[PDB]
Amino acid sequence: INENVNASKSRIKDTDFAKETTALTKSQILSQASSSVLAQAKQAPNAALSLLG
Amino acid sequence: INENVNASKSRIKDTDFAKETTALTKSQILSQASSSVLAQAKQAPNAALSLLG
Repeated sequence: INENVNASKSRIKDTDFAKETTALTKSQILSQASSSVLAQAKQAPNAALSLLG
Repeated sequence: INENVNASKSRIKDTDFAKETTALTKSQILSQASSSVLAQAKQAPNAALSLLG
């Protein structure tokens, strides 16, 4: 019983390193994506300075 | 909500630099035009001095 119960807690609490590592990378990528696009946007207002006489 | 709200406040309170910069130019052009006409007008009465005085 101890074995099957230990097995059960694992299927509920234990982390699937494979799936989690995949997510950790996925998040890091989307983070880099946001960082770059944010920098692209932070420079957008500069456009005014140009059309500004 | 905050975003859409900031977006809305912009569509009403912020300045569309493009349109405004165009307007400032037109205003300046009209001003330089008016000044030119005005100077020609300031000398209009001089015509009398041609007919003696």
